[PDB]
Amino acid sequence: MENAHTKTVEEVLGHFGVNESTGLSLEQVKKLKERWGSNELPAEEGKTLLELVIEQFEDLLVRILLLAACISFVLAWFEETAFVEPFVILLILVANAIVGVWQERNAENAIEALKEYEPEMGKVYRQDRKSVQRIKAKDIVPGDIVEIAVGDKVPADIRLTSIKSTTLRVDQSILTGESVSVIKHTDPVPDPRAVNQDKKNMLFSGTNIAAGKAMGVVVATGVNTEIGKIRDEMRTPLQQKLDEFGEQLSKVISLICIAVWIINIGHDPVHGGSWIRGAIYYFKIAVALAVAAIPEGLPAVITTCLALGTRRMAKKNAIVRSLPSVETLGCTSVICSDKTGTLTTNQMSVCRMFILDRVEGDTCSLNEFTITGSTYAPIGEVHKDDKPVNCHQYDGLVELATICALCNDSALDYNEAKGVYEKVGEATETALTCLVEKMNVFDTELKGLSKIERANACNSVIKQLMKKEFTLEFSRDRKSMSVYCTPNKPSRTSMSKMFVKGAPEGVIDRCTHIRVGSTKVPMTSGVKQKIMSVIREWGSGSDTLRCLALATHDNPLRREEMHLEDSANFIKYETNLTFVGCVGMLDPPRIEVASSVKLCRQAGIRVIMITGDNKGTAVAICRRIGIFGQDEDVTSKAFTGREFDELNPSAQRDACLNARCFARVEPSHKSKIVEFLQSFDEITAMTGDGVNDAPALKKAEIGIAMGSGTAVAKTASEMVLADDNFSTIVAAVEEGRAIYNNMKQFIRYLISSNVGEVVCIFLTAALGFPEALIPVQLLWVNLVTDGLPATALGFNPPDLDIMNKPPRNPKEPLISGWLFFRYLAIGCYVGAATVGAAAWWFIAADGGPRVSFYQLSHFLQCNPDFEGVDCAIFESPYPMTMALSVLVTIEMCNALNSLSENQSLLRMPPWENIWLVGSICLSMSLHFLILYVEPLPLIFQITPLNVTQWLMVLKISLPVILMDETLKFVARNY
Ligand SMILES: Nc1ncnc2c1ncn2[C@@H]1O[C@H](COP(=O)(O)OP(=O)(O)CP(=O)(O)O)[C@@H](O)[C@H]1O
Ligand SMILES: [Ca+2]
Ligand SMILES: [Ca+2]
Ligand SMILES: [Mg+2]
Repeated sequence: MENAHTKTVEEVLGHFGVNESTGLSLEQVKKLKERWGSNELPAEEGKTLLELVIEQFEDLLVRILLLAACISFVLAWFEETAFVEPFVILLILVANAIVGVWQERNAENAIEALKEYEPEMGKVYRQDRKSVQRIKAKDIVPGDIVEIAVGDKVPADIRLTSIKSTTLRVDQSILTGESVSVIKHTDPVPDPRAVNQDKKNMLFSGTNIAAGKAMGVVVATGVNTEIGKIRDEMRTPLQQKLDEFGEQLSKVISLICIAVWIINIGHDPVHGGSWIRGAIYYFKIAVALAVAAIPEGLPAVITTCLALGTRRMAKKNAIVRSLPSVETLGCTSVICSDKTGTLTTNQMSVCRMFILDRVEGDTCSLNEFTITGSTYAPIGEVHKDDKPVNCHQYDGLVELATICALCNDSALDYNEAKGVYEKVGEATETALTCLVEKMNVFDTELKGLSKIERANACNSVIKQLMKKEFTLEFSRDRKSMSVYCTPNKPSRTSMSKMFVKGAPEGVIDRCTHIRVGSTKVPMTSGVKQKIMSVIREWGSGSDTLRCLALATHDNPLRREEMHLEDSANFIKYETNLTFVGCVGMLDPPRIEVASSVKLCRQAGIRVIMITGDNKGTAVAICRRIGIFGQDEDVTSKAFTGREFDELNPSAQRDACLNARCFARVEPSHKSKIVEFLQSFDEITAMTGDGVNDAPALKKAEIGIAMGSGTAVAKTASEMVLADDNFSTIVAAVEEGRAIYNNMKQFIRYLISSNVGEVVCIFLTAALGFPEALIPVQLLWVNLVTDGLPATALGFNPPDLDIMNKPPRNPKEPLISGWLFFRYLAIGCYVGAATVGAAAWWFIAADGGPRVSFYQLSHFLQCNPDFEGVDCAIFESPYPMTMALSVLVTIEMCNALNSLSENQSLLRMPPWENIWLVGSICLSMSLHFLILYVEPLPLIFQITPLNVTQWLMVLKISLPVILMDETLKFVARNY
């Protein structure tokens, strides 16, 4: 069937043979799942193996190294060994690129294993249950009645059949781009070619509900769904700080490497007088040194790390849906957080309640009761004085129960697979449903009721006696909700009424009378305080009760007189109200929450609670959690909304740096509160479960949503805790601080090692020593030192003291002033200590000719004063092996100083990072290989080192870690 939106409601239901009330039969489903199918999309596009490889080679620093292997391939085509130059530049570009793809792949496998763990549900009306029940989204088929309410994600494609709120509002941005939400209706839109945005009696799979509650008929599932047809269609702040460093570093290399080509312009004797052949060889060196000095693996490591971070986060059950959100989480200096569903288990049960007992003047006693039942199950009982009572004996309790049943958008739903009761709709409203089951104010025989019909059994006895004509949906500005009811019994002594529940402070202002069991009397000021005081110690008490009031309108307007189009008129219609009673709820803090406030205070992160609840309740939970001490003075650290607006901006910006608790706060104020916290240069993260945290979740630099929370809240946030495990946030912060720490050690290794590679070329030129390396050797120390050894730094373990330092400010220079000195001082030695390897053979070593120092400086001059020395000895391949080995081993040793920033090699030993070992062995193996295997030393121009040379190679290398160890000591001891 096509063009559902042009046909009327009666037409679309008769097409499937369903009625709106009872829904779809068990036979009807299996037939339609045959003709249509499971309501899902198949497999995924994912990534082909080649796309991952190609985006790796798209990068400035990797292109230039490809060219230097084309140059080295063009020149090697005229050599009449030079063919190894391009092959060995290709080698380091392929090692560093292989690790990046493996991490990307087996992390991609991790996010999809987590996202598709918990099965999406959908509320339907089928004939096996007289009540609403939630099934898997996939077993929904074109035909069955679907119910949706605020925060819900639309599970299929639905023709609206009746809105239960006065208006219904939808966020269709995923499918239409519409940033703002939209309204809907049930009448038919006749334009049959109408685009999706003008299909206004329709919902679409994938979109969310911004406000209201409705139900409709499913018209298309699976791939025939409006969003499923389009299935085939289709820079972090550190990376930008790193790319600025990537270009500006190559600038000084180009200079240093053009310099290295001008200094040796005089040398040409060994080339055959051809300055055309003389200057070709050094363009090969300026390229070889440029290749060697360039951090080729810098790009491949950044994305390897963010890939590894998403892997570790999915293992902790956190869906990361925005790649820069883990890095940003490191610099977080304040963590705003919702209360009810986020800091709190969101598992409610009414456990206290009261109606009025008698009112005489300013005096008044009240009947308090206690209800048992921690969970949502409708099993439990009602005590007065710790003994059970029949609630039908107290008239005011009968009314209290009427208001909870009829002013309720929610119901209980028995999950026969799990054997529990779950909430259809919102927690608060469910706790009232579960309460009218425990009260049973009409003495109705629940003897033989299935566990399914036990959930909403007594709710229906009330609903049978009252036709609910309309309902003035709950709005977070008037903090209440109303319902228009008319008794099914004829009208003579019974009339219509409104039934009101909401925040007690605001409801009781609009209460001008009080119901005393079966009678009504005017509201006095002595009774208002009996109530507000009971509310106070309910919320400051041990269970930190969350509580609301309940009132009845005894003379409401008529259905016609009421103007229901502007929501600002709802509060006007709930005004001459009669107080009935209050209920007190239950809501434990999540178990791991308290220990997280302690770990964040310790890491320099302020946590602030933003909530809409009572201030008493709010502060009382900050005392349980530990935001406040059990005896702290919260007089300037905790404000309601109105108390923060009635403030001078001098002492209102004073509050935004000290206060740790903002209560009675609307979705705008949370957004404004984050705004203030940002204007003080603080990276804020916001944690929310519900529809009122959505404006605040976008505003924060990181928004974190709860897994069991609404879809409208997950849609607004960069990370999702599938767990509900609040400790993951702190772990996510530790991971983000761990990634930034690891870029610096990578920098500290490549910068310190490779300045030495340059310092030693600008040294042998200064002393007129014979040149120390040939292109094919610099391209070997390049491959062997700057490749897998450097990339392995991305797996360093966290600093032993990583979560006790405060957050670092992103408005810094990447590299400190001291750090720059530390790079040079080590690499200054590295260049020096490898030139002395060539000098050691030439003078002090027993195996080399003890040539005079004068003679080595002017070795070109050889022969009156340089007499006694053979001439060809100066180009022996002995000093070139002796330096190239010291380089690779010095660089290997200096690769171990990059395990931690200042933790010495004893507190953090080299076996905490196993992979950095495997690379140093592989490169030392590769070096040992071209140094000892049969035909290889000829290509690289090296002599196999004997046994005692290495004891002088080591004797020169190990001092490079003794140097940095003393640099590390001065770092932490200041
Ligand atoms: N269906 C409902 N009907 C009447 N009142 C409701 C209601 N749901 C919530 N309220 C009341 O409105 C007040 C403010 O609503 P809001 O949702 O913003 O805060 P909250 O405490 O309910 C959740 P949070 O801690 O995430 O802010 C609540 O304190 C509650 O007393
Ligand atoms: Ca390099
Ligand atoms: Ca190097
Ligand atoms: Mg909430």
